[PDB]
Amino acid sequence: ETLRVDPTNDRLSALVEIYRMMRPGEPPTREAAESLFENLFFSEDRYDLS
Amino acid sequence: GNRRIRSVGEMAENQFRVGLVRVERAVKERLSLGDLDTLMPQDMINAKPI
Amino acid sequence: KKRWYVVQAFSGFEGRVATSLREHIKLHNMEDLFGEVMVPTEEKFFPGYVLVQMVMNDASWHLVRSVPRVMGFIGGTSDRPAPISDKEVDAIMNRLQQTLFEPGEMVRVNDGPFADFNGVVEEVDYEKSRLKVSVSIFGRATPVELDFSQVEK
DNA sequence: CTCTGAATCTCTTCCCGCGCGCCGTAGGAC
DNA sequence: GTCCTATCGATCTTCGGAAGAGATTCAGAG
Repeated sequence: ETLRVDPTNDRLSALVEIYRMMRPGEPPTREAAESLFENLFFSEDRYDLS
Repeated sequence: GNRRIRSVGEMAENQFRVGLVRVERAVKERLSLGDLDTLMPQDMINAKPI
Repeated sequence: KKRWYVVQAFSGFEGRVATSLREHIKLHNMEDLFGEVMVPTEEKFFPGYVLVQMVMNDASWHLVRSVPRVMGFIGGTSDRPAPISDKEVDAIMNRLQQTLFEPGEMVRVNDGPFADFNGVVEEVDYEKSRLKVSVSIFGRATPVELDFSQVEK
């Protein structure tokens, strides 16, 4: 059902949608959407389970 | 079983971490732009944020 | 062709904005993407934004916003900041290249021990490039003479 | 092709007195 | 040191409110 609701296609599409909804007014870029995604939940500066 | 107790030695630690994060934010740039030769570690940091 | 682009910058830090861009261009070695970043100044009309000679690449779009004290450019849309104009550059390069003490007038001293005081002109020391303004000392309007650069009009 | 449904968004509301206590612009240039 | 100009003009403001109602967008179809 989520697949039926998904308007995105692939990893590039995933980064584009994530970047647009995360930062309205900010243009997506392949080198930059990673800089957003990794910092979201994988980068120590902004994620740490105690 | 889902709520845990933070005490002084943890909240103070978090605040100290915040201070150090601000200090790092400044001094990373200072070291990138600094000449790194005449600089001494006292020059790198200033106590005021912490 | 590197069309100029206008960038918002921390007022009072505008010099550090231009320098912090100047370092970052070479460090990111995008020297082939930037001309110079103009901060015109007279003896700085608008404590505010900067002009950068630049091209429009997404790497350069993020590069300028990766310099400290830089929100970004001023343009129609954030996706594409716009240059200024053909003639606007020339006009700015043109300007970047291109009050008498009346008797009875009330002024303040600009410097010295009497700076920022309520004084009244008493006479005219014109040809000496000087001034003479009454002051309130000892309870009197004593005659005190000052330099020309002590005016506060 | 846009008309009445819902569906999702923003804006607004939340008793009353008393009494302490403290805390209250910032950075850098001449 | 005093006296000046200015606001994260390279962040991330707090997720532990309900609710109640309008306003604003979107369906199934005439």
